[PDB]
Amino acid sequence: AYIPGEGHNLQEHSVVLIRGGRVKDLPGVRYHIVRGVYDAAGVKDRKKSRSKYGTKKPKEAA
Amino acid sequence: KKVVAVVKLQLPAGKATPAPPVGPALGQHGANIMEFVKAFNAATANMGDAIVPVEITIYADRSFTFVTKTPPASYLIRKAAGLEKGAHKPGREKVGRITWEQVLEIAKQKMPDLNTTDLEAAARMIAGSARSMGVEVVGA
Amino acid sequence: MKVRASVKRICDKCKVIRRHGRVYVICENPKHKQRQG
Amino acid sequence: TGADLWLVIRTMQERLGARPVVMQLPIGREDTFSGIIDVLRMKAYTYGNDLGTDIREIPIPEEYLDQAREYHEKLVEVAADFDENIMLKYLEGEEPTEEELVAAIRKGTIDLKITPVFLGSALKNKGVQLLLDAVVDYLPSPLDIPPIKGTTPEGEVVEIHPDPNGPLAALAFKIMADPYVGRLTFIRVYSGTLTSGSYVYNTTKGRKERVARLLRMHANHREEVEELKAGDLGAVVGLKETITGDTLVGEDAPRVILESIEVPEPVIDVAIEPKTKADQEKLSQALARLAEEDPTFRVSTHPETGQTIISGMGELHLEIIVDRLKREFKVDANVGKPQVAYRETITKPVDVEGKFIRQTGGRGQYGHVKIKVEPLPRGSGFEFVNAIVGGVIPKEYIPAVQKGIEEAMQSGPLIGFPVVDIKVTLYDGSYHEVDSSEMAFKIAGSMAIKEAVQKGDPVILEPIMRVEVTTPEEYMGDVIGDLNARRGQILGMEPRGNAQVIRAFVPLAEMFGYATDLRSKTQGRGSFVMFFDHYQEVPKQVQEKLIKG
RNA sequence: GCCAGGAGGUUGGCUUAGAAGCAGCCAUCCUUUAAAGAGUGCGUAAUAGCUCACUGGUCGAGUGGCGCCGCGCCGAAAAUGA
Repeated sequence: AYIPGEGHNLQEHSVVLIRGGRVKDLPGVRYHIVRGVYDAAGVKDRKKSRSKYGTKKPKEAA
Repeated sequence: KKVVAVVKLQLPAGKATPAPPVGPALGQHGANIMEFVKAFNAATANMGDAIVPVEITIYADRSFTFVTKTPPASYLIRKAAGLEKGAHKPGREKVGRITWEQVLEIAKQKMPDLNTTDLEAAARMIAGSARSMGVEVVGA
Repeated sequence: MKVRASVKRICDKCKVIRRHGRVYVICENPKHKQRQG
Repeated sequence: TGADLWLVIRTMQERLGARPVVMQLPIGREDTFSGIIDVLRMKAYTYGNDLGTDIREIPIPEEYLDQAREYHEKLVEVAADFDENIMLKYLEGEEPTEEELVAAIRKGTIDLKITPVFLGSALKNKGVQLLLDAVVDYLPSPLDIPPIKGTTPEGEVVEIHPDPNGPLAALAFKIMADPYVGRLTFIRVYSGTLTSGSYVYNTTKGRKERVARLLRMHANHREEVEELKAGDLGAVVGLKETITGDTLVGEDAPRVILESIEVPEPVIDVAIEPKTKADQEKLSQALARLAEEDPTFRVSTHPETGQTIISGMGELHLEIIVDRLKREFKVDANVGKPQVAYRETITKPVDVEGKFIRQTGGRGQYGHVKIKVEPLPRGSGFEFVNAIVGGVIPKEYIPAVQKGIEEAMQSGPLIGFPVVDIKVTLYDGSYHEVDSSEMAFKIAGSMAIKEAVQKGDPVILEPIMRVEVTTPEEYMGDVIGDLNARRGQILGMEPRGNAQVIRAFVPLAEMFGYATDLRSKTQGRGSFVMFFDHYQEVPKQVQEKLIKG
C-alpha cells in the first residue's frame, strides 16, 4: 500500500484503505491509502485534491 | 492562635521567596518577610546586596519584626583584595595583596561581629583568616 | 564480618568480650557482630 | 481498631488546608459502637445494633452531652465567616434556627469552605441514615453548580443552562459492553430534553444519532425511562459510533461542543515482543479492541528499534492489561525490556589515505581522497568544510564526496549506528577526466570514513533524560538517593509550592520504569515529567558489555 | 564516673547541583578564654542535631599505654567403634 503523497503520519496502523492502481514506481503500488479513513486526514493545508487529501473546507474565517 | 516565635535566619539580599526552612519556622508566625525583603535591600543600598543575617518574631496577634546584621569577611576581602571567586586553594595560588590599611577597614567594618569586640586583635585575626582563603600579604 | 577467624575492634564503639569460651566483638549495630570462628 | 475523630480531622489541615467543621460524634470507640450524636440539628441518632434491624435515638448516655456541645458551638461561630445573621447571632448568644445551619453550612459546603465530616460504619450498619439525610441536606444540586464551560459551533464561550426547555446538549462517558442492548453509553446530558426512541447527533466528529431507549442503572435492576431531563443522568442504547467524552446534542440543537479536555499522561514504558511478527499484527487487532475501549495508554513504536512500546500511566495498569492479553486474547510475547536509541562518535583528529587506486576495464572510476577529520562537542551538529587545498578534486564531488562520508555514517565501525555530532573536514584529493565519477568519490569518501572512524578512538553516546521530580522534601532526600543510585547526577532543585521539584539527569537505560520505583519511595506524592536532553558516553564497562554477536 | 562550658571569623578556601568540622586536594590560622579543634564519630538532601576532643565542679587512690619471655585458647572437618 502506497499513500496519497505529501503530508503523512501514519506510524503503523491507520486503516490504510486498500485502493488499487500501480505506476512506474514501487513494483506493486496496488491498493493505495486514502487519508480521512481512520487516519491521516490529508496534507497539513491542501487546496485541491481534498477528495483524498483529507482537508475539509478551508474556512479561512474572513 | 500562636504565642511568640523569634526565629532568626541567614537570608541574603535578593532572594524574595518564602522557600523552606523559612516555611516551617515562620509559617507559625504570620511572617511579613516580604517587607523584610523590600526594607532591608534599601537598608544597605550603597551596594544593595551581600549575605546578611536576619531575625523575625511573632507577637501572638501576628506581628513581625526584622533584625539585620553585617556582611561576611570572606566577601569583605574579595571586594578588598580584588578576588574573583578567590585565590584557587589557600596553599598554591595567590591574587592581590593585603598591607596596612585594607585589613584595617576589613576589621573596622566588622567591629561588632568578629569575636573579640576589640580592634587590637581583629586586624591580624582575619589577616590570618586571609591565608585561609589564600590571599597573600605584604609585611612591613 | 559476623563469624570469621579475623575479628578487629573496627569501630571504637565496639568491645572484645571473651564470653562463653571464645572471642566475640559486640557493639550497638550488630552488623559488626564479629566472633572468632 | 483505629477508629477516631481527631485522627482524620487533624490530618485534614495538615495535608491540604481543609477547614473541617464536622457534625456527628460516635458512641463508644472500637467494638463498643452503638450510635452517634448530632451536633447539627441537635440530636443523637443511635443504632442499637450491627445488622441494623432495630435502632434508637435516646439522649446522651450521661457522659457525652457537653462534649458534643462545644463542637456544636464551634459550628455557629465558624458560620461567622459567611452571612451576617449567624455571626451576630453568636455575638448575641442567640440560639441558631435549625435551618440557618442548613443555610450557612450548605452555603460554605457548596462554596468549597466547610467540611461536613459526616461519618459512620458499614459492615456494622452504624452511621448511614445520618449521612443520607446529610446528602439530602448539604450535597449540591445541579442548580447550585455554576455555569458549565464549553465551546460553540463557531468558537468562544458557552452557557450550558439548567433550563429543561433549551437546546438539546449532552455529554456521555462510559463505553458499556452488554448482551441484549449491546453498546450502552453512560451519559450526563447537561442542558436539553431528550426523548426515548427518538433521534440526535454527535456534536464532535459529525454523526447523526438514533437514540434507542434511555436507561438508568437503578441499583438492582435497570429501568427504561421516557426521557432524559436537562440536568439529570442516564445511559442510552445505540449510537453505534459515539466513543467517550463526545458532546451529544439533538438533531438540531445549534451543533454545540464542550470545553473540558483531560489528560491521562504517560508514566510507564514496558517493552513487548511476540515470538514471530505474525502473532504481532494479531496482537494489533488485540489493541484494535484495547486502545479503543480504554483511552489512556499509548501504543507507539520507537523508531530506532522495532517492537511497539506499550506506554501507559500505572504499573498495575500495564500489568493487568497484560493479564487480559494472555487471558482472553492469548498472545505469546516474552514481555521485554525497552531498548535505547544508541548513537556514537570518536574523540581524536585522524588523517588517512582514501586512495581508490583501482583500474578495471579501462573506465577506472578511481578516487584518492585526502581527508583530515576533526571531532567536536556532544551537542553541536554535523560539520564538514569546502576544503580544497587549492583546486584538485572536481566541484561535482563537493556535493557528493561528502555524501559517502555522510553515507558511511548511518552505520558505525562498532555494532554500527548513526554516528552524529562530529565535524569532519578533508583537504586534498586526486583527479582525472574519464577515470573519475560522482559515486566514485562518494565511495572513496566511504572508505576514508570507515578507516578514519574505526581508527579514531571509538565511543557510544547513549541518550539521557532530564527528569523533574514532583515531590516534597522528605522523600526528596530519599529520591535524591535513588536518582543518584541511577548512574546519573540530577542537577536541579528550585523550591516549589506544595512540594519541591528536583531537576535531574538520569541515563535512559537506567531510570527504566522509574514510576514503578518512585511510587513507593514517596508513597505517592507525585512523580515526574519526561524531558529529554542529550546523550553521553557509557562508563567503559557498559560499552564492551553490549559488544555481543 | 557524674555536672557543666563545649565557643566566634565560618558556610576555611578549593571543588561541587550543594561539600556548611564533617564524599574529596590543599591546608597546615587568629581570637573571646579557665577551656573548646578549621575536627572524631553518627546522622543530614547539603544545613540541623548528637557527639569526642579540651577545661573547670564534684572526687578520692592509684592509672593509661608501648615492647618482651613461658604456658596455654579460637584458628582446627571424612568416612565400620572409640
